[PDB]
Amino acid sequence: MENFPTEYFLNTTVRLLEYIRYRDSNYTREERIENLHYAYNKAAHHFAQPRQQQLLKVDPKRLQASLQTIVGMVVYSWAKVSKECMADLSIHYTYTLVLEDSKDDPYPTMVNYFDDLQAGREQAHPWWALVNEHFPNVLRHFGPFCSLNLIRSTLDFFEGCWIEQYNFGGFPGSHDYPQFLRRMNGLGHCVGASLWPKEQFNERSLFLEITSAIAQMENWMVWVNDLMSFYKEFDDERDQISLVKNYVVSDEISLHEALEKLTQDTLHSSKQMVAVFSDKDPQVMDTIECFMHGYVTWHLCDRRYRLSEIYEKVKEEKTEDAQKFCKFYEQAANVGAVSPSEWAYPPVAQLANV
Amino acid sequence: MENFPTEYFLNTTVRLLEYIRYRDSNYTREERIENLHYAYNKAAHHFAQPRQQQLLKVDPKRLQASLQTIVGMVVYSWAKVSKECMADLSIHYTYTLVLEDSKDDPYPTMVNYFDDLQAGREQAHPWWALVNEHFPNVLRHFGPFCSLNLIRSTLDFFEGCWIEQYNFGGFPGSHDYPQFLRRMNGLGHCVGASLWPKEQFNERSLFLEITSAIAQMENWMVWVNDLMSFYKEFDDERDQISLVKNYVVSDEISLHEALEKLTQDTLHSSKQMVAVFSDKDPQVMDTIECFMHGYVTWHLCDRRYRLSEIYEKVKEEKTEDAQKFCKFYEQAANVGAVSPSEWAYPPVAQLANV
Ligand SMILES: CC(C)=CCC[N@H+](C)[C@H]1CC=C(C)CC1
Ligand SMILES: CC(C)=CCC[N@H+](C)[C@H]1CC=C(C)CC1
Ligand SMILES: [Mg+2]
Ligand SMILES: [Mg+2]
Ligand SMILES: [Mg+2]
Ligand SMILES: [Mg+2]
Repeated sequence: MENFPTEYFLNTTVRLLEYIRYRDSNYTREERIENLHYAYNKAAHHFAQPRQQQLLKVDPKRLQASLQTIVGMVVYSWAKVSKECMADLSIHYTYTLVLEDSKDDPYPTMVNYFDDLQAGREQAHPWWALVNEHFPNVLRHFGPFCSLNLIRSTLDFFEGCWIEQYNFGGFPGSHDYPQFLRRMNGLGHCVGASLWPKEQFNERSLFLEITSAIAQMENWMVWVNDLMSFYKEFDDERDQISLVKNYVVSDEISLHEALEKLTQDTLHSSKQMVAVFSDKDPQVMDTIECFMHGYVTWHLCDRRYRLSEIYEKVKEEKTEDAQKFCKFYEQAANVGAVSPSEWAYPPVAQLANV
Repeated sequence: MENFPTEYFLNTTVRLLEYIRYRDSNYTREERIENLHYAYNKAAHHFAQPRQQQLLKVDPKRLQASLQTIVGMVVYSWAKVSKECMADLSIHYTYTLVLEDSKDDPYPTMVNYFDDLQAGREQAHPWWALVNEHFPNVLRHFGPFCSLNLIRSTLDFFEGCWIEQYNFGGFPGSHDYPQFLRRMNGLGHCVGASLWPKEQFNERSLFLEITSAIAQMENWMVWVNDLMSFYKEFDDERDQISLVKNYVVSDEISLHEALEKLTQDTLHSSKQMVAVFSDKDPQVMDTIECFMHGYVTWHLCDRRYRLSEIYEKVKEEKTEDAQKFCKFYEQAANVGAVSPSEWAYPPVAQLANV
């Protein structure tokens, strides 16, 4: 491509939103804010601890911005979990996001990974040291099966970040590479399994549905991002190994053909997602529907994805899509547009400096 | 039908061995046997230890049969790894095969999985106790990156077996379930990464190729089995939740449509497998080609897959398939057909009983 497929983007987006049934919720801005600040505050105090401040090498400003981007995603998507749950999930997912930062080679620190694990000795890699130490606060909200899923997916993620360091889009013809990588660093099963706290659900009772949820949520969650994230990533010459971009390199297809591959999967996933869970345990479909809608809300609201920019362009345009989009956007805006000043405070740096 | 597409089976298989370039090797029967007995002997002595004999609850006969099925698969596929390597890999993969047996619910034993792991306390589940204890002998043949892969994939496998106990083929319409499950219990990355001992390869030097190998081998390895295993697996009352069978249940398609899907993926995988690695480091393509051919050899040779039965019903036909099928089957049973009496002895029970 040359310029952004604005309209095509609009169409697909609108379609995605319809398929999932993007409608208003009883999750008020007062509530969103209540939770945002709760989660943010617990996390902030956590990342402000000296030990964390030391072992986690991250630019203060990025830790701040990342923590905020995470708390938002969690609060807006795990709408049904408890406040403490959102908090602890926020701390975990902030750790994972921060790891994408380290340029440092894992090799030397991963050499005795298994021996130290089995021995109970703190890991050599500082990230694992902090993360595995904190993990119990996340795992306490879940049952054994879901916990196993969170554990695995996180391990998966670590490897993903490692592979990512090589900035490799796959050898041309290596068709299986792209999705292999996307799943590797997508945290699919972590997200999927983290949607079912043992306080509101029963793994054994809903094993089949939970397992199915994980299986399906994994792809929906990553593809919806790759999709809605396509606008911010379009011109970012720094971001060179994204799913779509790798489809191009590995499958040797046009950036458009690749974008098409994505949209198709995204939609199909959405459809089947609804098809499967609609007539299932109401409490399930609920958590599932809330996550999907919240996930889309957050994407549309976080400046990280600069979607507000495509809002202006098609704002006054009088076509169908352009309008259906703006309506949806405006929808989310009313519940999701919240000035950080209302919840994200004080800054992590400040709590730390004390 | 409740019959068996014997024709498509033969055709697909040929196309398969053709794509992979199924040709003779310099891996003589004397050599195969030398390795078979080496691996078997080390493993046998291992599984005959009192601790192992206790914690691993398996019917002696099955442990015996399984151990033999594993040693064979390894020796015939990891043709380039050292003898000790094949041995240790045999011990690990025998553990994984045996786990498919336990009908026991993992839940209660997995409740403190993470806390015991981080603390260095032996796992509650006896399998993990034995497997994690032994793991170092497997991991010593690899570098940190490949080790991580073996570790993850094995964890993945454990979950797979858990999900398997529910004998669930997926909710109709849950299109992403099948492959999710297949990969979960396929040991894809374990196999893929175990092909590169640090004694013959350099993870850092061949990171890109090794990573790509894992990414591609994962699907080829599982699909080729699902394919060649489509025999002994169908006329069953046990593992009724196979990949193909689940495609049917989840994608709501005919057993034939499902079978064609597999064969399409299997071939394509094969095609690209060759396309990608041919012009790559010769030593790589070599390990890769040997694994593929050996993997097919072993399937054709192990009783477990009863492929000898389709040999007879075609050992005398005209089609360029039933004939071009035995042309290989023959070769297979030439360097691969080996009476257990020549290597698998004494029996594990015997060493144990002493
Ligand atoms: C970057 C964010 C928050 C979301 C985009 C989705 N990603 C596929 C994953 C990236 C790492 C995390 C923490 C969660 C999910
Ligand atoms: C089952 C066997 C031995 C070979 C075919 C491939 N499997 C599907 C894999 C999963 C289970 C193991 C133990 C090994 C590899
Ligand atoms: Mg993206
Ligand atoms: Mg990114
Ligand atoms: Mg099979
Ligand atoms: Mg099986």
